[PDB]
Amino acid sequence: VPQELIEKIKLISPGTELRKALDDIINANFGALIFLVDDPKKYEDVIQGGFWLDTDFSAEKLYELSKMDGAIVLSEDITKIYYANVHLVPDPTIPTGETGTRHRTAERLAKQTGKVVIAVSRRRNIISLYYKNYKYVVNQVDFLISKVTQAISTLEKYKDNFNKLLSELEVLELENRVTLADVVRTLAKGFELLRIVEEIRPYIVELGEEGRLARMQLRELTEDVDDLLVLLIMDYSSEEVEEETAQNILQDFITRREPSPISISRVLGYDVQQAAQLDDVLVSARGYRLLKTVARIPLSIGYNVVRMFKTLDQISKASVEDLKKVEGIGEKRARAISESISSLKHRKT
Amino acid sequence: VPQELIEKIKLISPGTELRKALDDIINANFGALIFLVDDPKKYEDVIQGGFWLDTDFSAEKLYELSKMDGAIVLSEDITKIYYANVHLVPDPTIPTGETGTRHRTAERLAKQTGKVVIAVSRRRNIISLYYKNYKYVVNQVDFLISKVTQAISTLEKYKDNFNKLLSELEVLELENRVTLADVVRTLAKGFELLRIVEEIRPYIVELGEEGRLARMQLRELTEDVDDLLVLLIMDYSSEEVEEETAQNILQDFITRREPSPISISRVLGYDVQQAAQLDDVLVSARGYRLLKTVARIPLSIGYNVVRMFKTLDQISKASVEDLKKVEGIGEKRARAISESISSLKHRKT
Amino acid sequence: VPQELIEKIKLISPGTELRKALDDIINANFGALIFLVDDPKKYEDVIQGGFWLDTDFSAEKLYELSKMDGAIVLSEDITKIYYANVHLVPDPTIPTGETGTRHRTAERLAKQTGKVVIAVSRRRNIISLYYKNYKYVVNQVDFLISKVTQAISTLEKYKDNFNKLLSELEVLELENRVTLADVVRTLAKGFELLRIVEEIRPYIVELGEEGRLARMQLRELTEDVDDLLVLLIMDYSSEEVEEETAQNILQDFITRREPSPISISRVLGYDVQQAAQLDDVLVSARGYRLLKTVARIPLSIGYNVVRMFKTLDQISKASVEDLKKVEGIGEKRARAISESISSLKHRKT
Amino acid sequence: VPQELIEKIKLISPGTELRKALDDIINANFGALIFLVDDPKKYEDVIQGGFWLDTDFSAEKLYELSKMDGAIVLSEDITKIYYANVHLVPDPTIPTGETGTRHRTAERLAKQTGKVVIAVSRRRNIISLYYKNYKYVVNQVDFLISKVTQAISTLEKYKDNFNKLLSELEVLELENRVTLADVVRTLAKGFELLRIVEEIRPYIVELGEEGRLARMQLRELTEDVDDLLVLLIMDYSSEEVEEETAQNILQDFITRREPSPISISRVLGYDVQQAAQLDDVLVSARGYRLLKTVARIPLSIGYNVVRMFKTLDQISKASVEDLKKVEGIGEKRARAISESISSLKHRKT
Ligand SMILES: Nc1ncnc2c1ncn2[C@@H]1O[C@H](COP(=O)(O)CP(=O)(O)OP(=O)(O)O)[C@@H](O)[C@H]1O
Ligand SMILES: Nc1ncnc2c1ncn2[C@@H]1O[C@H](COP(=O)(O)CP(=O)(O)OP(=O)(O)O)[C@@H](O)[C@H]1O
Ligand SMILES: Nc1ncnc2c1ncn2[C@@H]1O[C@H](COP(=O)(O)CP(=O)(O)OP(=O)(O)O)[C@@H](O)[C@H]1O
Ligand SMILES: Nc1ncnc2c1ncn2[C@@H]1O[C@H](COP(=O)(O)CP(=O)(O)OP(=O)(O)O)[C@@H](O)[C@H]1O
Repeated sequence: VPQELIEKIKLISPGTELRKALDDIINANFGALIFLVDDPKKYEDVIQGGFWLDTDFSAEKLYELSKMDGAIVLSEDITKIYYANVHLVPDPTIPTGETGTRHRTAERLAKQTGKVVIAVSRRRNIISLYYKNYKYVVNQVDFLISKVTQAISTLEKYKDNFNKLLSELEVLELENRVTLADVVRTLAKGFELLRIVEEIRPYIVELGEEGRLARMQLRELTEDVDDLLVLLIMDYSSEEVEEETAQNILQDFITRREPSPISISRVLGYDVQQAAQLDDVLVSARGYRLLKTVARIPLSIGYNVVRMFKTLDQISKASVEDLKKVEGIGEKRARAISESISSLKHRKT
Repeated sequence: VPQELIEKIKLISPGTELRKALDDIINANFGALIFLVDDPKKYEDVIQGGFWLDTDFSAEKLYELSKMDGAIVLSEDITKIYYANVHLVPDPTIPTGETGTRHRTAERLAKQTGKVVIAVSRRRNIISLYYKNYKYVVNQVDFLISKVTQAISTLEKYKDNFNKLLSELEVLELENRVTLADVVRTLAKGFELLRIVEEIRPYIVELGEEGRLARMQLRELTEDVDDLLVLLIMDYSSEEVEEETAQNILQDFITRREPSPISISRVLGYDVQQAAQLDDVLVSARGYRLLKTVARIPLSIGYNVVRMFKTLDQISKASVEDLKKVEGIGEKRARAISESISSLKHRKT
Repeated sequence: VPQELIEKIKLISPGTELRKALDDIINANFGALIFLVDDPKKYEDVIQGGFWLDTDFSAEKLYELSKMDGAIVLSEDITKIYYANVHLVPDPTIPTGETGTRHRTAERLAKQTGKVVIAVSRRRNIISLYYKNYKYVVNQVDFLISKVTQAISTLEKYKDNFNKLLSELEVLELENRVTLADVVRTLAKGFELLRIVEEIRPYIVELGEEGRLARMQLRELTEDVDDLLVLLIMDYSSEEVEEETAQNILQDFITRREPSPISISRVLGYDVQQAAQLDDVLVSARGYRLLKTVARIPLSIGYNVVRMFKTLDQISKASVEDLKKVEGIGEKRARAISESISSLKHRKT
Repeated sequence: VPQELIEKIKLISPGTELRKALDDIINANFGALIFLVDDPKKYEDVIQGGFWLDTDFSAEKLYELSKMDGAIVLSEDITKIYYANVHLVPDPTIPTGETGTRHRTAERLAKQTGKVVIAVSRRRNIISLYYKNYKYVVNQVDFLISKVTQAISTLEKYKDNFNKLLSELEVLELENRVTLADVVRTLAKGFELLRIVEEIRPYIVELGEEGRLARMQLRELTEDVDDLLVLLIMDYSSEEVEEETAQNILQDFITRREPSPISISRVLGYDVQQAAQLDDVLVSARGYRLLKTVARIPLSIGYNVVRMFKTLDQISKASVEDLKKVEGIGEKRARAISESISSLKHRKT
């Protein structure tokens, strides 16, 4: 969904004066045919008849002008109403896949001029927007809120299961009993959770102002999940990896690649073939996840701690004095790490 | 609900071009009478008048043809529109339980020809589908989403209570203090939970594309519940039972048998008569549930471990060396079992 | 809301053939005036004109007969349609508080004859039922489901807070650090929770078949709450009390009395005046709640255990041998009590 | 939103007889123009024609009078209907921003007379209320319930995250490992949570009777949150602060100031500039939060305990005898504090 088109779609999104008028028009069962031009002078040949207005835009004006037949002509920035009641005459040899004169006209004209054309039928309560060769249908808020509410509910359940997986893995991590299965399983649920988010984003966008609460709900459900998955990947990849690499793996099981168990493990540097094999692969976390998240050690200095101790299991045994021997951590960070890890082990075991 | 009928119902399910047209037709308060034929030549005697079209199907075409009186005739695969505006003349001595000419015609014709006949009244917003001797009413998405959302909410609350029961039983299992009451109670809630799922499945099906999120929500709520109940049954049945047997018991308190306390215990091999008696019946888990779920030991090799130690209580005491004496578990699986059980006992006690 | 009236209301509740017809009638904006008689012969003087039918009832018939003006006459059991298109002529000197001829007629006739009269206006989508001197408005399912869904959500939040209170009190109970404030607070939330349930019950009833899922949701949210509050009251009342007494106290803060802190404590046998005073009142549970709920000791034998040890704190210290000295508990129940209490103390402390 | 206006808005809020009539009027697509006067004699010059009624108000009467053209005139207390079918003639030189004669009339008249004028269009289902120079649009319950339900869902997710933050901080507080980051983070989420509540309050108000359940849901979600944040602020401010001061800080990140990390810490008496700096700032709670909340020690006497021991870490080490040396706490309060803190440390560590 190209961003040029996305700019256009915000023109008719909930919260704009234009959408308020369109909403009223829909509610009244007037139709609508709106041509978004910037230099009205130049479209002289596709505009016939009607009334030259050159007046300031407003929702009420647009509404009232919609009671008349034919099309209305607006400035691209929706600040001026140029014409009402016009007959729009695009080239009829232009191919169109639309039904009925209103939408065939709108599609042809949008392709011929590269401008925006908005079309609303009298009966159907749907806003179709034609721009160049695109066509985007904009839904009513009723419909959007319902799909978004379903999705957020869906997200909740993924998040719960992700939290269960994660706290289970936490026990295993502190006890150095982690298998590749435990990691891959946790990652997969995280990946799926963020995917759902990706899938619903266009709806959130289509909701405009009306999607303020949904945006907040998403953010609460997912805020630290990206960072968390990136740290898991860093901690359990077969060979070490920079933040940026891991960050790109995350980026990908969310978009280009589907996250199957075998897929994730292979991408993690493990040569595996079958499901049942993952339970037999033992792995130890380098310790980045707890160092950043719990010990609040910058991932900057994290590497230093890892390169000295290699794994979280070692780090958990290090004395303050031992830990202090690392560069990037002094007296304060030493106690932060040992007390963090010591506290977690005594509480989750 | 026969599967032949089920195939037919997906023809008009959300996501098909046909349903999109039907939806628009409903919204416009046109009626509809649609005859799904494959060899139009052969129904010459039940089709009079109207227009021979033989044109490619589309939702917009079907919509427009619906503005006219009478019936429309489609190919069974919904790729061709054969007729519009026809008078359909089925045998009127065929018994019908329908009201008004449209639905009496549809029922009679569907029985006479064994084909599909779709009928939509102008006022009522409901799709009736007649096929042979069946009649299936298809609901609007509005109505389906509401019932499904209620059911998922219902499921949530069953799942919570099931989780509470289960984690309570977990304590009891690790401490070898389990009574038949604790088991039967846990099982019953699981059974009821899966039943609700069974009850709502037709609605999920009727939702078609529009039920993608509900499917995902169900799966998250229930994924490992079947396996879990099967393992409980295996662990607490009076005499030992194969996976397949237990799997069939589960299959049944979900469908053919209602899961009362006494019922479940009797089916579990315990000769009991009264409720209050179950609290006095002491039972010990063989250990399959934790061996598979937590120790990630294949149920294959599980039996071997059980047959040697008889119960989870024994298994929890076995040394690695002891455990290693079992066939099917080596050095890795030994530590997996003892560390698993050791970890759970120290955390839940 | 008298039960005679309640029987009548189920006549038009979701799931009945009558309601299905009424629903369709509402959707069509026909009006309706329905007179529920058993001996049509005897109402000769309040029924003029129209058509004598004496036909079997059905929803479709009732619908079709509703297209005509005037009233329809049914048998009380809704098995026969006696008249259609009649003019109903009740005594006009009977006082009525209704507007417009349809509802004035319905109210007067219902009072004059003590029978049921159903009235539906063409515009408004509401079912009014007159019977004797009663008038009950029945709402659409749309409206009911929304209020019930709000209430269940409300209930959820009360239940969560009740669970938090309760598990907090559990810690305090095991450590013998309970004050009257802790008890009263817990009880109050329980009382409020069950009250909400009481408040919504008429809506659940009005929902008929359509309220199956809401009934299940309520039951899951509240199943063991009554028993739990009754046990709290038994455990923390100033003087000992039978089950039945406590059961009646519960029954009352739900209905006749509003449950303020001071109120509940005074009803609990504590002479208190001010809020802040409750924190200073130390109390110890007799131990009924854990004996029944956790030790699965019948409240029958519970008393015996209490009368010997007086409090849960004592009971928690008793040896098996000590406990066995009680009548009603043998070897099995002794270990059940000591292991129960021992397990809880080690897990919640 | 001035309170004079707020009084007026409750006139047309769900639950009033007036709103019931307005609702019916909307449902019937009658328009409405209602003038709320107390001394009808004095508005002789802005009221022409129509019928002098001087009758008692009722919803049904108002409805019926709405079938006629023109305006209706009511007493300010909505107890009398004075006129119907009148032509209202306000000064037309009064500036108005409304469209169409009904709403231009209503705005002008409301400004000219300082009285209330209610206007309802035939098509649009919206109630506009003009009073003096104000204009308030009142929404349908449908619309309000949807926004409120979204907000409560939003609140839930903030509350969960706030609870997680808080219980995490609890561990840190008992172990004396708290940094300014931990405090500021917790506070911020609390602040944001109460803000959302502030944002939705007008909707709750607009819901009138129909917002009983939403009010209860809010109260359950937020009851002890204000007190909790006030105690955090008291416990972690750089210099000591009275209840009232802290209570005013809370009051402010909810309203006048946006709660950024740096903002909150600076307002907390810490001279910080950058985000990353907060993790390095070590802080110890004075102990007010646990003393009040858990030890149920009045904040009155709290200060005394603090001024002697300075921090929660000290207090946690004090003997009963030590603690008893404080004024305001005797034998009972000593054991309350040491047992409280002792219990929490053993359970959360
Ligand atoms: N080239 C054109 N220029 C200006 N206005 C046009 C136009 N083509 C159509 N319209 C306007 O759209 C009206 C008819 O378009 P239709 O395709 O029939 C939309 P509709 O009738 O509302 O859809 P419907 O099928 O859901 O009822 C015309 O009467 C006209 O006012
Ligand atoms: N044998 C038949 N063949 C073709 N079309 C038929 C038909 N019988 C009925 N129809 C179509 O259906 C129309 C009337 O059927 P009705 O039973 O009255 C449905 P309706 O009027 O929409 O239901 P309603 O009672 O909810 O208003 C006819 O006018 C016709 O166009
Ligand atoms: N005594 C009576 N006997 C039989 N039918 C009656 C009746 N009184 C009224 N009716 C039926 O009800 C119709 C008018 O009643 P109204 O009070 O106007 C209901 P309505 O018009 O649907 O309510 P509305 O104000 O919402 O529009 C009459 O035309 C008649 O068919
Ligand atoms: N000064 C005035 N005094 C009394 N009544 C007035 C009035 N001005 C308008 N009205 C009433 O309002 C009616 C027309 O007002 P409109 O602005 O057209 C509201 P509407 O038509 O319902 O809005 P709409 O644009 O959504 O359709 C008049 O016919 C009149 O009955």
